[PDB]
Amino acid sequence: KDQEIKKLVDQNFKPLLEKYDVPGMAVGVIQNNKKYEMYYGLQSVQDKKAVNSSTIFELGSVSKLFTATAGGYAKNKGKISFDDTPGKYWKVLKNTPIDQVNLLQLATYTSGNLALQFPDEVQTDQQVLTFFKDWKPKNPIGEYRQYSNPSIGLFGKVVALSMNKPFDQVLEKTIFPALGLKHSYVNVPKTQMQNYAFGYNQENQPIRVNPGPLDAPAYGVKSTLPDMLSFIHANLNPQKYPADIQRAINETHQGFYQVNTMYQALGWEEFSYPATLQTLLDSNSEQIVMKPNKVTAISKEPSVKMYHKTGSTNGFGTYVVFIPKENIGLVMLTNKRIPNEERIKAAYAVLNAIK
Ligand SMILES: *[B]([O])([O])C1=[C][C]=C(C(=O)N([C])[C][C])[C]=[C]1
Ligand SMILES: [Cl-]
Repeated sequence: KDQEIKKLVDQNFKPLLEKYDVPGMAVGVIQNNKKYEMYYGLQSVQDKKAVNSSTIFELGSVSKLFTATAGGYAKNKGKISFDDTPGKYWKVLKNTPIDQVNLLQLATYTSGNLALQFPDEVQTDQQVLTFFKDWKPKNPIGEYRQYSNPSIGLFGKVVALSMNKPFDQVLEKTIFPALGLKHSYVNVPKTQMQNYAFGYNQENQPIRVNPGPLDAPAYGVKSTLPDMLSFIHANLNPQKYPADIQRAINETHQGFYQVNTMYQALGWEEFSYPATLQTLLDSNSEQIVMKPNKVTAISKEPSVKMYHKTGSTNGFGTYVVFIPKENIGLVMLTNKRIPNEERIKAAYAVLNAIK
């Protein structure tokens, strides 16, 4: 029965490579602290290099999980409080309208007036500052969730400002080593560029992520399948890790509000387990992802929970999910975007067949 792990992924994930012309895919599964690694296709079409345990993928919005873990690390260490405001750390924002939104509201996209991306005009560091200086409120603060890169991006910058280090160093020198990650980078070094996969757009043209405003805390992490399986293992068994990172992980497993059947935790999206397939798919619907939605208090606190998160760049797709009481998790990494529903459906079929 331990061999069906390899067989179940070939039935549900492998057909997606041909269906959407995906050059490479890496699917990992952890069950009872045992890791399974399945690699498909090529990380580089022109180089005919196959996807392996060293292939580096762009995590996209799954990077937000590491930003949330970084915030939980600073909160437990006393460097921040979720009730603090960004002006306390970014001094030029003090008394500005954005200084009325606390850090927890920035991390959970409830500022009331922040869209999915920065405007196209916002590029340089000065233009990022001018954006949050001129920021005016719209919806009542804390009442409307709108999935936003600027929101959690500012949250990550404040976390970095409270740790007296730039954000990329916070992850690479503190968070990643605390999680046991060996090849996770905000900036991929030259000695690892041969492992950095090419992404592929809808025309199957090789591409990689471009520099952008607050790109690192919003979508700037690149990682490998063994590292992401270690990150899942850390989320499944935080009590096995040192106290500083363990309490950081626990900070990301607490829902703060609901939107229909989705509980918004720190970075992670939380659901009552067992969850229906449509519940997980609804989290990635256009209504939940692109539009504002009024939030409600957590009424039913689920005793048995599950967590997932989709992430995408222009040429990469990502999906991670784990179930603590089943001690099972899955990671999908692809060097071409496939519909979010397809990633969730395939992982839903794999997890339910392994009890
Ligand atoms: B994500 O939720 O994986 C995500 C969506 C969009 C962006 C973005 O702003 N850009 C420009 C990259 C496509 C990042 C992450
Ligand atoms: Cl300042």
